[PDB]
This record gives sequence, structure tokens and C-alpha cells, in this order.
Amino acid sequence: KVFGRCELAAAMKRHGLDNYRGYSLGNWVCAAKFESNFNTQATNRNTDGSTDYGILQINSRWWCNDGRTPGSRNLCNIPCSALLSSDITASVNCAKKIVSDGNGMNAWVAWRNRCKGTDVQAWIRGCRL
Repeated sequence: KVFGRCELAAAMKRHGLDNYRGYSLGNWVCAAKFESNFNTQATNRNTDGSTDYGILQINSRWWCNDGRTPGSRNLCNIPCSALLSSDITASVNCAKKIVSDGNGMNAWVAWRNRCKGTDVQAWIRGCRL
């Protein structure tokens, strides 16, 4: 499923991401935009044996189990396939865990490179929230 900007904002907000650990909703929308272009089915297969999964491109080495990645930690305790769902719940639950496990939003290269420092509030401007 390919989300609209405002639709994703709403869903993220209902899942409690607005101000989670001090990151305003717009940072989360911005991360998803540049990680996956809002595509819940996005996958990125890396040369390192790991794969990035879903709307926030969560990596298989540390966060989920795909059964094919070396050094697998499965810290979100889920199969990577749960991250390819049209419903964003599993992705949101794991993102919160990533931020809880001693990482900021810097765990997302796209956030660091394309959102950090910008006016992220643009991403939710005009939306019903």
C-alpha cells in the first residue's frame, strides 16, 4: 500500500508517535517519505546478507528475523514479514523499540540526511489532526 502524507500522519498519530521520546510527528512522516516513499511493501536487499523492510526500512540484522541474515538479534521479536503489511502497527511498535534501545532518529539514514535540520512540520501542515 502507498500512503498519502496526511493519511500516514493520522495513522502515526493514532499509534502515539507524536512526541514519542521527544520527536514530533513530522519527523516520523519525513523519515517514511525518504526511507520508502510511503510504500509499506518497500524492501532493500543489501550485499551484507541483511534486508531493510517496510515503510520505515527496518533492518534484519538487529530488529526482525527473516531467517537469512547473519548475526540476527531479533530485538523487536517479530518476523520481518510482519513489517510488509498494509497496517502500520508492527512497524510502529518496532520503531518505538529502536528509539528505546538507545537510538535516536539517527538510526534512520534518511532521517539524518534529509529530515534532520529541516522544517519537518511541513510534513503534517494542512492535514486533519
